[PDB]
Amino acid sequence: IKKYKPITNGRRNMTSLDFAEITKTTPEKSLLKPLPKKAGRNNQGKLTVRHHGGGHKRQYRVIDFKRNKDGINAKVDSIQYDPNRSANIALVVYADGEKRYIIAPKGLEVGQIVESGAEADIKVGNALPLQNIPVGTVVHNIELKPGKGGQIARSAGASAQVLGKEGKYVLIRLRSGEVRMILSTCRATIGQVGNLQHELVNVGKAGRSRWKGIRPTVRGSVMNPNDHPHGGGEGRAPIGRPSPMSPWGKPTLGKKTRRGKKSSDKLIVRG
Amino acid sequence: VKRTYQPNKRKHSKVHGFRKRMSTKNGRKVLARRRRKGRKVLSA
RNA sequence: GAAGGGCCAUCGCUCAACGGAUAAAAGCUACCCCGGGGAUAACAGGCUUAUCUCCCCCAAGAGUUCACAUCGACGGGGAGGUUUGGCACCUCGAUGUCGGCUCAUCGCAUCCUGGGGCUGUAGUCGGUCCCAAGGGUUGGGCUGUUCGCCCAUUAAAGCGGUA
RNA sequence: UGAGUAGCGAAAGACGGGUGAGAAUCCCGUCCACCGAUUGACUAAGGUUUCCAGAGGAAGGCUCGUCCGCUCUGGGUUAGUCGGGUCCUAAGCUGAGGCCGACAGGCGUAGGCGAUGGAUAACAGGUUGAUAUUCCUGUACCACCUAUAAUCGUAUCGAUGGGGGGACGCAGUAGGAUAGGCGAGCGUGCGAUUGGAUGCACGUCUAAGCAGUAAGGCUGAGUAAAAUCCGGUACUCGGGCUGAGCUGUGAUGGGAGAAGAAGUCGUUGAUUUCACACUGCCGAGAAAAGCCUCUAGAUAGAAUAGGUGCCCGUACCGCAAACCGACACAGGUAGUCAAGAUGAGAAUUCUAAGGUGAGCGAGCGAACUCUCGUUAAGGAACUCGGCAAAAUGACCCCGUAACUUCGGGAGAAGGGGUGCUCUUUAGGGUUAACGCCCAGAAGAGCCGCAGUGAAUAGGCCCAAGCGACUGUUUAUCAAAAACACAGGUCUCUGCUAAACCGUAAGGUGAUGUAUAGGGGCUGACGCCUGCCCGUGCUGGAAGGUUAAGAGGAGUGGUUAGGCGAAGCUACGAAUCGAAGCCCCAGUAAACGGCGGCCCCUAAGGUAGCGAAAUUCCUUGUCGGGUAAGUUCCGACCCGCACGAAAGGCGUAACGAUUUGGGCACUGUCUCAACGAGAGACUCGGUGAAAUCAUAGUACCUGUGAAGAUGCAGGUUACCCGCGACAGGACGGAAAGACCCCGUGGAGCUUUACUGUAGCCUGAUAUUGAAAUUCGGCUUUCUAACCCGCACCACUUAUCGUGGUGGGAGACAGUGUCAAGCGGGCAGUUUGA
RNA sequence: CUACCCUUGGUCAGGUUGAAGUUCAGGCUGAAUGGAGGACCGAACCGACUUACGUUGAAAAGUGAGCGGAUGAACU
Ligand SMILES: [Mg+2]
Ligand SMILES: [Mg+2]
Ligand SMILES: [Mg+2]
Ligand SMILES: [Mg+2]
Ligand SMILES: [Mg+2]
Ligand SMILES: [Mg+2]
Ligand SMILES: [Mg+2]
Ligand SMILES: [Mg+2]
Ligand SMILES: [Mg+2]
Ligand SMILES: [Mg+2]
Ligand SMILES: [Mg+2]
Ligand SMILES: [Mg+2]
Ligand SMILES: [Mg+2]
Ligand SMILES: [Mg+2]
Ligand SMILES: [Mg+2]
Ligand SMILES: [Mg+2]
Ligand SMILES: [Mg+2]
Ligand SMILES: [Mg+2]
Ligand SMILES: [Mg+2]
Ligand SMILES: [Mg+2]
Ligand SMILES: [Mg+2]
Ligand SMILES: [Mg+2]
Ligand SMILES: [Mg+2]
Ligand SMILES: [Mg+2]
Ligand SMILES: [Mg+2]
Ligand SMILES: [Mg+2]
Ligand SMILES: [Mg+2]
Ligand SMILES: [Mg+2]
Ligand SMILES: [Mg+2]
Ligand SMILES: [Mg+2]
Ligand SMILES: [Mg+2]
Ligand SMILES: [Mn+2]
Ligand SMILES: [Mn+2]
Ligand SMILES: [Mn+2]
Ligand SMILES: [Mn+2]
Ligand SMILES: [Mn+2]
Ligand SMILES: [Mn+2]
Ligand SMILES: [Mn+2]
Ligand SMILES: [Mn+2]
Ligand SMILES: [Mn+2]
Ligand SMILES: [Mn+2]
Ligand SMILES: [Mn+2]
Ligand SMILES: [Mn+2]
Ligand SMILES: [Mn+2]
Ligand SMILES: [Mn+2]
Ligand SMILES: [Mn+2]
Ligand SMILES: [Mn+2]
Ligand SMILES: [Mn+2]
Ligand SMILES: [Mn+2]
Ligand SMILES: [Mn+2]
Ligand SMILES: [Mn+2]
Ligand SMILES: [Mn+2]
Ligand SMILES: [Mn+2]
Ligand SMILES: [Mn+2]
Ligand SMILES: [Mn+2]
Ligand SMILES: [Mn+2]
Ligand SMILES: [Mn+2]
Ligand SMILES: [Mn+2]
Ligand SMILES: [Mn+2]
Ligand SMILES: [Mn+2]
Ligand SMILES: [Mn+2]
Ligand SMILES: [Mn+2]
Ligand SMILES: [Mn+2]
Ligand SMILES: [Mn+2]
Ligand SMILES: [Mn+2]
Ligand SMILES: [Mn+2]
Ligand SMILES: [Mn+2]
Ligand SMILES: [Mn+2]
Ligand SMILES: [Mn+2]
Ligand SMILES: [Mn+2]
Ligand SMILES: [Mn+2]
Ligand SMILES: [Mn+2]
Ligand SMILES: [Mn+2]
Ligand SMILES: [Mn+2]
Ligand SMILES: [Mn+2]
Ligand SMILES: [Mn+2]
Ligand SMILES: [Mn+2]
Ligand SMILES: [Mn+2]
Ligand SMILES: [Mn+2]
Ligand SMILES: [Mn+2]
Ligand SMILES: [Mn+2]
Ligand SMILES: [Mn+2]
Ligand SMILES: [Mn+2]
Ligand SMILES: [Mn+2]
Ligand SMILES: [Mn+2]
Ligand SMILES: [Mn+2]
Ligand SMILES: [Mn+2]
Ligand SMILES: [Mn+2]
Ligand SMILES: [Mn+2]
Ligand SMILES: [Mn+2]
Ligand SMILES: [Mn+2]
Ligand SMILES: [Mn+2]
Ligand SMILES: [Mn+2]
Ligand SMILES: [Mn+2]
Ligand SMILES: [Mn+2]
Ligand SMILES: [Mn+2]
Ligand SMILES: [Mn+2]
Ligand SMILES: [Mn+2]
Ligand SMILES: [Mn+2]
Ligand SMILES: [Mn+2]
Ligand SMILES: [Mn+2]
Ligand SMILES: [Mn+2]
Ligand SMILES: [Mn+2]
Ligand SMILES: [Mn+2]
Ligand SMILES: [Mn+2]
Ligand SMILES: [Mn+2]
Ligand SMILES: [Mn+2]
Ligand SMILES: [Mn+2]
Ligand SMILES: [Mn+2]
Ligand SMILES: [Mn+2]
Ligand SMILES: [Mn+2]
Ligand SMILES: [Mn+2]
Ligand SMILES: [Mn+2]
Ligand SMILES: [Mn+2]
Ligand SMILES: [Mn+2]
Ligand SMILES: [Mn+2]
Ligand SMILES: [Mn+2]
Ligand SMILES: [Mn+2]
Ligand SMILES: [Mn+2]
Ligand SMILES: [Mn+2]
Ligand SMILES: [Mn+2]
Ligand SMILES: [Mn+2]
Ligand SMILES: [Mn+2]
Ligand SMILES: [Mn+2]
Ligand SMILES: [Mn+2]
Ligand SMILES: [Mn+2]
Ligand SMILES: [Mn+2]
Ligand SMILES: [Mn+2]
Ligand SMILES: [Mn+2]
Ligand SMILES: [Mn+2]
Ligand SMILES: [Mn+2]
Ligand SMILES: [Mn+2]
Ligand SMILES: [Mn+2]
Ligand SMILES: [Mn+2]
Ligand SMILES: [Mn+2]
Ligand SMILES: [Mn+2]
Ligand SMILES: [Mn+2]
Ligand SMILES: [Mn+2]
Ligand SMILES: [Mn+2]
Ligand SMILES: [Mn+2]
Ligand SMILES: [Mn+2]
Ligand SMILES: [Mn+2]
Ligand SMILES: [Mn+2]
Ligand SMILES: [Mn+2]
Repeated sequence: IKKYKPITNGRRNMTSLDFAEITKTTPEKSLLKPLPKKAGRNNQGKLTVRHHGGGHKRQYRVIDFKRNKDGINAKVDSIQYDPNRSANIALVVYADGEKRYIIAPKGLEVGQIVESGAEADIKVGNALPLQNIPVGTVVHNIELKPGKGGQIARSAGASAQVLGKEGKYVLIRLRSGEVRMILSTCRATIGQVGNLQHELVNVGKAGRSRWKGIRPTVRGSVMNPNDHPHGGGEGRAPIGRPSPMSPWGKPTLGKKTRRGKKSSDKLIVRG
Repeated sequence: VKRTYQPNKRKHSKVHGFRKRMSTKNGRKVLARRRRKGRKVLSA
């Protein structure tokens, strides 16, 4: 991590990431980038759930999320960065000669022709379903359904070692600490992902946060009663009612939001 | 000072035009009652 | 036939805000709004004068002696209308509000100056009463302050009325 | 009526000559002044005839009018190549079918429409009273067509289809050119004010098409994602491809100056223009066509001189008298060009180009008000408060404190210099070492009161409170101590995620996936964050308590034959009956907690601060500063009533913050004075308004609805203006905003009442097969049902619709009914 | 008009400070290079702190003089 010296205030404790691993290729591949128009509000135009908006133009680099190829080997030619995915990606160069975008797991190498198929090399890399693979192996991009390409683990760090296996659907631990039985025979990429240093980033300057999608968020204790349960009161004032609350009523420092009579109830125990 | 109303031909004939009028049921309701009134000016 | 009514007898109310609005009912508004009232408050005026300020009557006492130089307990009688009030009589289709600045004007229960009686007045100073309203009656520190304390002067650093 | 009153909307005009019935005001003229990073030039938005000419003067023009953006008559806008359409797409809009829906209609796949962006073929000159890259003189390109072929053959054209371009952010450095700038052959002229033979202007030539161009970026042949010789991908073999500012040539005659009836040089400076080029940074920077290609499929054959090329806009205003502001309105309005001197500059002053003298004037030189200038001695004494004003100011040089997060504080504070001339001679660049630039260093003089001689350009220091900071806010009485902020922590959320829009579909979140995303609270950073389990939340459920529904004992009415069977009928508890609630625990960066002597609730304030933005008594006590200090600062502690995420205590830096103290300054003040201008004032023109029961409208003591121009009784006063001042007319303006009242309104709150959107749970249809304890509890399987996943088709489409394979499966989902939660939302009550 | 917002464009004379990195001399200091920043001074531009004037205004929120920001949470 870069640690900026206070040339000035607000820069007083910035910690932009030490982008040493960004290494190969700043530009990133032209084939993989379409338009990425941004919006803070839902259709109808009304501002559905948004304490955010604004911010710089983003690429829309396309992840090859499925890892859907079989038996081919690929170069992993470049380590080029991605904004929206938080963790920077790597660019696999497939043997067919078409190239594809992988998320980039910790370990990392300029060249390793790993994975992409049912044949199972359990040594980092990708591929390999749930029916295969050893108990306790660390794994990145997990699937929620067969064929859907996976979506469970991702982000800037990643984990969820294959905590045991049994039945028609092998069990796994997750980064939240929930232990869920995801269905067996679904692809699960090997290894932890990305910047273990990412959580340590400190924005420092106000509005570098506004360079991102973030924009300022006014508290409930201020404002006026027509605008919020916490609103009103001459002078600075406490919460008032028992149980602190969100706008739109509804208590917000205790009650569990999980849906009743969910389909997901059969899978998983604890969290 | 800046005042209310800064004129715009396109913006005026959008929103207020005969086309935008007939585009909606209510715009038709409007044209209906203006013709019932006998307006010469109808709906520019 | 019955279900239901009527009539006669009676029971079910701190319906107690007790002639009992409903079987069933608390608060905030200085973000405020409309209809009204001088029928009704806050300012000033007016009436009043408990309070207030001033003035007396009586004279136990104080003052070595002597009530009445000076001071005056308990009680008693009044004046003034500057205070806090009481009353709600003018004003709610508006009678602008503290202090300061500016400009003043009047009363006398006189702070200074002028004239006097008494003195527990030797003299130079004083104290207290009497006549007297012509003129005079300071700059600063602090506080929005009026008040008030202080610094330094001065013949003196007056008290009130005038929305 | 007020009243011939207020006003006539920011400026410099003078004269002569015209015109005319009539000129301060129209036209011509000379001089003058004003703008000149703009009051100039050009254009988009908007305006639509205001544009031009000749006439006119009623009304409009804040005066005048012979004049006009006014009236009449007449007339004005010319494109193959400029902007736009016959090209392209973004946000967004529309959306065949389709998914949803009381109706109306909402959403949305195609696909369309859509510039503010992408591609797009000409330029210089001349000319009119109004147009010109549009007319015409010259020179030129683009596309098409028709006429020839040197060169092919069941070469040429290649797609709605892939590929490659197009194709991109921000900052910074140089460097290459180019415009423009500045000085010394070219036309003219040579001074009557003492002097001199130098005085003034200009010094250019377009696209197109020939030539090159080091500033820029990059290596070549064999083979193998649905149809490919192109793309991609990998093994062998040591300087030219793509762009390109600009220059040279040709275009070559056109442009040109003074006037008296033909000119193109050289030198020097040099960008804001010519590159997202290069370099660096992270917050990782649109699309689609035109263009180059390669296949699938098409097709007999593809330099020269004639021709063909459409619709729309084009006038004029455009920082303005033509646009938005009711006005010919001191305001608002995107972009482009933008010269000299001086300068760091687009700052400052004066000027170019070029524009204007602002649509009432003449006098006078009272008060008073405004805008300026000066001021003896004093220097904050003024004041709520140094409000206002004065002071500081540029460059070169020295010299700079506590503190500190080591960056800062800092331009700290503060001291010296500055003009002109003449010598010497040492850096720079450009060049044939000439001169041209810019610009120092040392020495001697000269002048003034004063040398950044005008203009323009920081006052500063000490200490306190709040807030870390840059930032945000009440358009139009509050810019702050309020909001935000990075950081902290808490909670929820496993992914058709929560959480939000909507009845839904559909969609945000988010082409995101717990280092993420929603909500609460705090507010950099530093040192820390204590004590206590009714409400809430979370978990537990042994027992109590609870709805529809299941269940039927038994009850009553009728009559087949008082007793009274059936039948149909009203009505029915025992039992079974979920979530909640009662009880149990856990949780305080969840809501929220401080009694009494000379006794108790669940626990009774640790650290730190303290008479605070918190302290009533109170100007507390002591000390600091002052001659004097209700303020201020430092302590003290019986803290009326500080206190640890409504955070506690410090904190460098920062502040148009609140407060206290100084240096310097001064009309703030002692105490006011004079001067310039505008208005006021006299005259000519023009000519409003609020208000107004009729008025011939005195004072004093009194009276009275309890404060009188108008009543009583006195006192005083000839009739009529003008300039002034504000005591009064309970002066004008607003049916008082406080107060109260009305069985008024509205916004807001909650354990006020009654409800309701939604959410949780139960029975019951949808809703089937099969396995034991007596249909009920729990399990297994598929034909119902479900997919916000896989390949398949309709189909060059993530929508749907069918398929098939998976997954989940009688659960869910919806429907009817039921019971809880429910200021999220509604209607209201809240006495006299 | 105003508030956010999506798509696409445009504008910000000049002067100052000198972050990382790099480059040489020590067992993290001086020098050159370099060009960081809701950095400093100050026009355009955006804003409205104080004050005077204006109050039947030139103006139904302005004007003069100062004042804040001005490479950014910028202005439009
Ligand atoms: Mg930074
Ligand atoms: Mg916030
Ligand atoms: Mg509050
Ligand atoms: Mg009454
Ligand atoms: Mg009185
Ligand atoms: Mg007197
Ligand atoms: Mg005026
Ligand atoms: Mg004549
Ligand atoms: Mg065109
Ligand atoms: Mg046509
Ligand atoms: Mg659509
Ligand atoms: Mg229909
Ligand atoms: Mg013009
Ligand atoms: Mg005018
Ligand atoms: Mg003066
Ligand atoms: Mg103040
Ligand atoms: Mg000054
Ligand atoms: Mg310095
Ligand atoms: Mg302190
Ligand atoms: Mg204090
Ligand atoms: Mg979505
Ligand atoms: Mg404090
Ligand atoms: Mg106090
Ligand atoms: Mg507190
Ligand atoms: Mg503190
Ligand atoms: Mg005058
Ligand atoms: Mg005048
Ligand atoms: Mg008067
Ligand atoms: Mg009000
Ligand atoms: Mg109510
Ligand atoms: Mg500053
Ligand atoms: Mn950052
Ligand atoms: Mn508030
Ligand atoms: Mn509320
Ligand atoms: Mn509250
Ligand atoms: Mn409070
Ligand atoms: Mn009966
Ligand atoms: Mn009664
Ligand atoms: Mn009642
Ligand atoms: Mn308030
Ligand atoms: Mn009212
Ligand atoms: Mn009365
Ligand atoms: Mn009274
Ligand atoms: Mn009165
Ligand atoms: Mn009396
Ligand atoms: Mn008495
Ligand atoms: Mn009364
Ligand atoms: Mn009475
Ligand atoms: Mn009245
Ligand atoms: Mn009045
Ligand atoms: Mn007397
Ligand atoms: Mn006297
Ligand atoms: Mn007096
Ligand atoms: Mn007159
Ligand atoms: Mn006149
Ligand atoms: Mn008059
Ligand atoms: Mn007058
Ligand atoms: Mn006048
Ligand atoms: Mn004028
Ligand atoms: Mn005439
Ligand atoms: Mn002239
Ligand atoms: Mn000038
Ligand atoms: Mn137009
Ligand atoms: Mn004309
Ligand atoms: Mn006339
Ligand atoms: Mn006229
Ligand atoms: Mn032509
Ligand atoms: Mn349809
Ligand atoms: Mn365009
Ligand atoms: Mn274009
Ligand atoms: Mn013209
Ligand atoms: Mn031309
Ligand atoms: Mn920068
Ligand atoms: Mn010559
Ligand atoms: Mn001469
Ligand atoms: Mn001579
Ligand atoms: Mn034109
Ligand atoms: Mn104007
Ligand atoms: Mn503007
Ligand atoms: Mn402009
Ligand atoms: Mn210039
Ligand atoms: Mn210069
Ligand atoms: Mn200038
Ligand atoms: Mn000129
Ligand atoms: Mn005067
Ligand atoms: Mn006056
Ligand atoms: Mn005036
Ligand atoms: Mn001076
Ligand atoms: Mn003086
Ligand atoms: Mn002096
Ligand atoms: Mn002094
Ligand atoms: Mn002096
Ligand atoms: Mn003072
Ligand atoms: Mn004083
Ligand atoms: Mn104060
Ligand atoms: Mn000041
Ligand atoms: Mn200095
Ligand atoms: Mn000197
Ligand atoms: Mn001298
Ligand atoms: Mn702040
Ligand atoms: Mn600020
Ligand atoms: Mn604002
Ligand atoms: Mn305001
Ligand atoms: Mn949905
Ligand atoms: Mn807070
Ligand atoms: Mn039942
Ligand atoms: Mn029976
Ligand atoms: Mn706590
Ligand atoms: Mn406590
Ligand atoms: Mn003082
Ligand atoms: Mn003291
Ligand atoms: Mn203190
Ligand atoms: Mn707390
Ligand atoms: Mn705080
Ligand atoms: Mn002082
Ligand atoms: Mn004058
Ligand atoms: Mn009238
Ligand atoms: Mn009348
Ligand atoms: Mn008279
Ligand atoms: Mn009477
Ligand atoms: Mn009386
Ligand atoms: Mn009287
Ligand atoms: Mn009287
Ligand atoms: Mn008069
Ligand atoms: Mn009055
Ligand atoms: Mn009223
Ligand atoms: Mn009251
Ligand atoms: Mn009321
Ligand atoms: Mn509750
Ligand atoms: Mn069910
Ligand atoms: Mn399907
Ligand atoms: Mn219900
Ligand atoms: Mn309820
Ligand atoms: Mn309510
Ligand atoms: Mn009602
Ligand atoms: Mn009452
Ligand atoms: Mn610059
Ligand atoms: Mn800055
Ligand atoms: Mn202003
Ligand atoms: Mn303000
Ligand atoms: Mn200004
Ligand atoms: Mn400024
Ligand atoms: Mn600045
Ligand atoms: Mn923008």
